[PDB]
Amino acid sequence: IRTHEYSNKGKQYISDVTGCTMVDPTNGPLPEDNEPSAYAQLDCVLEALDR
Amino acid sequence: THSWRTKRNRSILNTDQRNMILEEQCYAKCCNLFEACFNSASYRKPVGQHSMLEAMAHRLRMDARLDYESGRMSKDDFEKAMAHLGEI
Amino acid sequence: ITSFRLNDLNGADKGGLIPFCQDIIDSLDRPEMTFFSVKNIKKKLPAKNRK
Amino acid sequence: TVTGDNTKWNECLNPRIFLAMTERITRDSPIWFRDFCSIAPVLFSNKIARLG
Amino acid sequence: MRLDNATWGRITFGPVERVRKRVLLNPLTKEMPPDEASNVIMEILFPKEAGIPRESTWIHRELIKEKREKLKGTMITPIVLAYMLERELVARRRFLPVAGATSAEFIEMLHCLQGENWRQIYHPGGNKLTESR
Amino acid sequence: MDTFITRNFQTTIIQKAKNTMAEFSEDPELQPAMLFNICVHLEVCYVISDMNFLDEEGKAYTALEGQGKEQNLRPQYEVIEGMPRTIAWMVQRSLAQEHGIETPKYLADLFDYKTKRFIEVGITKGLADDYFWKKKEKLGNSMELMIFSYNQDYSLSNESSLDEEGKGRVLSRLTELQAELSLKNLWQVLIGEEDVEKGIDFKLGQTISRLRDISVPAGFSNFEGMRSYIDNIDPKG
RNA sequence: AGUAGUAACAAGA
RNA sequence: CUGCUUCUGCUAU
RNA sequence: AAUUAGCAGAAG
Ligand SMILES: [Mg+2]
Ligand SMILES: [Mg+2]
Repeated sequence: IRTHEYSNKGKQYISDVTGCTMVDPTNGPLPEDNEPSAYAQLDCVLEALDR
Repeated sequence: THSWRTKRNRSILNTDQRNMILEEQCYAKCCNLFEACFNSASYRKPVGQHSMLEAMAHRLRMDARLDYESGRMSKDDFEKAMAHLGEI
Repeated sequence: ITSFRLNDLNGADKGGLIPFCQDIIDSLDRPEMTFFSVKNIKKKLPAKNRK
Repeated sequence: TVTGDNTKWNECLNPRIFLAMTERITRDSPIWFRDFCSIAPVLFSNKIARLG
Repeated sequence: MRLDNATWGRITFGPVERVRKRVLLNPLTKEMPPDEASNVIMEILFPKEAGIPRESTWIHRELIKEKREKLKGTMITPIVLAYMLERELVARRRFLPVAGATSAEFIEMLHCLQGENWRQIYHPGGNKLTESR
Repeated sequence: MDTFITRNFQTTIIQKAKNTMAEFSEDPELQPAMLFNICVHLEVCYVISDMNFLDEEGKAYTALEGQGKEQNLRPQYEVIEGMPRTIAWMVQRSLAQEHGIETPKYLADLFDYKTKRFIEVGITKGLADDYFWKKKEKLGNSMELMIFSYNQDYSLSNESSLDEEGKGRVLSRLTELQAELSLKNLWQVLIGEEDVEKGIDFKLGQTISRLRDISVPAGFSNFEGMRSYIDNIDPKG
């Protein structure tokens, strides 16, 4: 529950391999408060690896 | 004598572990005969993509052939050895 | 390994790790898997307790 | 000097970031090694927890 | 024997600045790398199933034939002989806090040698080498 | 080629050759000519030690075919090639340590108990002498040699051991395989240098690719697009 | 009862 | 129903 | 100046 709580603003969908309710927080919206956030931006990760 | 072993006899309550003991004993017997045939199996990991029965058969065949020509094995014992190895 | 041998996945006898992982991802595209399970007999016995 | 600690480390990281990290780290290896190194964050993004 | 034939000095009370360094723990005679030492040990105790003859067989055949002479008629389990030989041959280097004496004759008594605020003079036994001197 | 292999040799020789190719991390169906070469090499090495036994004294007699095995105990030769690397190295080191002689730096193909020598067998396709004197630079003096060729030649070491009837059988088998390789037009398949640089083969299946396509971040469709985005764009700023 | 502590033991994994 | 990694220590059951 | 596993303890 606490894992899906910090990621519930991302793209929720259904996998067609198993049938589970997958949740995609990556490339989601930015955080608005000081709550824990799982929405990691891909361009920032690739730029940090560029540095 | 103060290097004794304490066998942790893992026996659950109301669980007759007959068959799970017998399969583990079968694996242990096969590995004990393999370590009897190849002595460095506990020091160096044995490599090889072939069967353990073929490796043990070739090692015992060569061991009997070298024990025969160096006098350590009689001709009747060598005939018993090769007659056993031919039926394997 | 002894369960993959039933489903004709003999890539663990090639020695290395890479054919074993190839066998792993070739197991995911099998229509039915066959393996060795463990069941039990729940034998009833007389005793002397509460139940 | 900040003496720190991160809250929710296992609960906020993502295998979809680790897939991109193994795609950007292995940017010159042969294609079979990139597939091999991209299998593991794919299996970690479809994990099903058994509930004890 | 290296502790029974060893004289002690005097303990001094004062600051000791320790530097963490990779040192050898125990003294040896022929410090060999562990893969070469494992090949040598296979050529000493299990010579039939020893593998490919490498370059380690050539530069150590004196030690191989000498140790195979000395361990000829013995009935110990061969894995105990393998680990006593690798205790005799293989090095063991660890990151320890040393201050002023890093030889393996002084690291084996490092707990009694110095502390953070005291230093015990020690004159070990056995023999040393001219390179350390 | 391959049906000629399956319909001319025997089953055990083919299996031992296939395992010998797989021990060097290779495939049969990239080099069938190598499979043929190893099959003929092992057939010759088994032909040299066909029916030669020793008596109770230790002298080589050739028995008769279709007889009782119990009067024929010790074969004259040890066939070392045709066994796996660990088995062949164990056999060679056992025969070297037992007879008090040095173990050679390479895997010899036969052992002669009567001469107590490691023999190396080569089956070349042209001048046997140049194959011989190139073998004699990597081995030098530790192994006897037996070099044969398809043009009825043979190059041996300073000690010759095979009789002319056995050598005639060897060269006759070589010329028979020569005639049946040139008859079905397979000799140009054998000669041509089929160089192929190979590496590890790791092919993804059908379900793991689908699991990889649904495991990409937001703003992506499948995994080829994500891989090209990571490899191509410049994310600075 | 009690130990305890977000859930168990206080006999039948 | 006692996971993963790193370091250290002991032993070769 | 340089030098094969099993179990335990700590940390993360
Ligand atoms: Mg901290
Ligand atoms: Mg050869």
